[PDB]
Amino acid sequence: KGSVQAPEISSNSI
Amino acid sequence: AAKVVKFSYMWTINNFSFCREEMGEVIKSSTFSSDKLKWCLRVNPKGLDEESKDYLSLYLLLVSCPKSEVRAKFKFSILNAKGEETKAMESQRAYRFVQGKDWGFKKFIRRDFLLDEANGLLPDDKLTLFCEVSVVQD
Ligand SMILES: [Mg+2]
Ligand SMILES: [Mg+2]
Ligand SMILES: [Mg+2]
Ligand SMILES: [Mg+2]
Ligand SMILES: [Mg+2]
Repeated sequence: KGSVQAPEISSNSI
Repeated sequence: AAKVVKFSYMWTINNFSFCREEMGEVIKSSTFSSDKLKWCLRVNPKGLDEESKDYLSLYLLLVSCPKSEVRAKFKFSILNAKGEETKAMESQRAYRFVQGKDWGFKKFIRRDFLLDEANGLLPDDKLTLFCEVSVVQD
């Protein structure tokens, strides 16, 4: 949201 | 008292400012080993989608395992110009990997924070990432 980082983890980056 | 086995991997990307990958394009690290597990890191310098285009994404891929699924936590951090691990983020818990499967942070670090020389994250135009993998043993 403008944040330096977001902690959400996700998959299937391909 | 689960049995966890931790190991650390360092990957340095050279001439990082000069990367021409765009949204969706990936840079893969070389494969690394933990116990017969093989891993690699995937980096999207400019994310994966319009959403994350202002961010660098970072993902952990399982390349090989000797049974079916692997359970692991992972921590990504960046080496700064003072010699310190910076901006660490970890999975709060273990994720389920199979061969071919990545897990990671689509929004790992804002590009304009990374490129800000004041934050010391690209010494000599090199981006050095650490990945600590914590594999839960069956
Ligand atoms: Mg390189
Ligand atoms: Mg390299
Ligand atoms: Mg390419
Ligand atoms: Mg920090
Ligand atoms: Mg899940």
